Amino acid sequence: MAIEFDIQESKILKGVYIITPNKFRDLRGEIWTAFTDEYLSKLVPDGIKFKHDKFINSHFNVLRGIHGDVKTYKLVTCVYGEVHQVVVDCRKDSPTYLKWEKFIISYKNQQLILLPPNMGNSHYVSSAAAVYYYKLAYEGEYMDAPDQFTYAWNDERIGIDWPTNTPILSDRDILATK
Amino acid sequence: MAIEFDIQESKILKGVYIITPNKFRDLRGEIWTAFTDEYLSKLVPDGIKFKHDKFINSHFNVLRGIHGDVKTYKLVTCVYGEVHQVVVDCRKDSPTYLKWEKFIISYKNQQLILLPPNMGNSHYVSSAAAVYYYKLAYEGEYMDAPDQFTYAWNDERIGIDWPTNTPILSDRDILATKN
Ligand SMILES: Nc1nc2c(ncn2[C@@H]2O[C@H](COP(=O)(O)OP(=O)(O)O)[C@@H](O)[C@H]2O)c(=O)[nH]1
Ligand SMILES: Nc1nc2c(ncn2[C@@H]2O[C@H](COP(=O)(O)OP(=O)(O)O)[C@@H](O)[C@H]2O)c(=O)[nH]1
Ligand code: NA
Repeated sequence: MAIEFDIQESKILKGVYIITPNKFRDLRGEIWTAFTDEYLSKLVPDGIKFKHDKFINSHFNVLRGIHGDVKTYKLVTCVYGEVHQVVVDCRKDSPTYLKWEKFIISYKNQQLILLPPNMGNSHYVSSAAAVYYYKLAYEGEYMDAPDQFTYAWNDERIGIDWPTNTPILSDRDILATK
Repeated sequence: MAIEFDIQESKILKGVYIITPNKFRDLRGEIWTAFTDEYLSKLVPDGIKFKHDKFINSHFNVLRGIHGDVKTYKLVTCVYGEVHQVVVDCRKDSPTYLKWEKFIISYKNQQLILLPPNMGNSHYVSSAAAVYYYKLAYEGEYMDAPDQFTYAWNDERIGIDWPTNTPILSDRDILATKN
């Protein structure tokens, strides 16, 4: 069995890609490739490389977002449990500014979503716990919270269908709701 | 909170590094960085880039190994559950050829292990289930199972301390024990 990626662009959000890796399944579990440069480099303009891997461990009913920055391409997935992954178009000059798309990523939908910069990254944890993996590609220093923009998870102008009105939020994600 | 790494070289096997990231902890859980080019690329010779990310989900009692190849640098960890990660020195020219070191890796002990080429990689799943993450750095094409070596998980010459006599194995990891 060889390493394969099914790739298609979102039908809702221009420049968002849905990457589906194949998996080797046996008695022991599964092996899969989330990323090679060879297959997924072309999703990102010349010079810009994926150079940064993060794991985010969250409990049930946690919502992180909506976070973006001006320079970071993100490849996001859930490698344990289940997240309602939601991308918002936060490009103010996009014909789909503040449109959104949900990807419910779990054991039975192992997708990686590619966000270009100026997009809203968010996830809600619908499992008991979830491990969120994401690769970042940017030039220069990491955009930490102070260099990032924030929209409210429940911003009326976005209207994301979340499975709860009452998520567990950081102070940053609460401040965005005022 | 700045992204940070504690980097230490094994006391047992020259060229094996133990990487410990810091974690942001809050009401929601934890955020941590497993890898940046800026901090970890200097572990690998100039030229060779980490360019391949893999995930292995395994049941309790699964043992995968001992697998290596002549060109692949690996950065390995467990991002859910718990594994006995065992590194073996399989460099026939090293004075610790067939010496081994164990790391029991979990959220509570988040070590990433850097393996140079010609080293034996293995892990056993001690938890209900485990997600094993590993970055590969290599020149050119992936070394698949035909381009790999395999040492028997229980090879007498290594004598690894495993928490079981009867792990769940692949055909090739079973062959190793009889061949
Ligand atoms: N789809 C996919 N299959 C893989 C990958 N890596 C290995 N395989 C397949 O899984 C099978 C077992 O590979 P092996 O290297 O023996 O696995 P291990 O025993 O878990 O280290 C072989 O057919 C491989 O071709 C991967 O990243 N993606
Ligand atoms: N140690 C460490 N801290 C981080 C990392 N990423 C973010 N942080 C810190 O965690 C906190 C929350 O960051 P934020 O981007 O709002 O996280 P989010 O709400 O999960 O998207 C801030 O204090 C960051 O500095 C990391 O990779 N390692
Ligand atoms: Na034993």
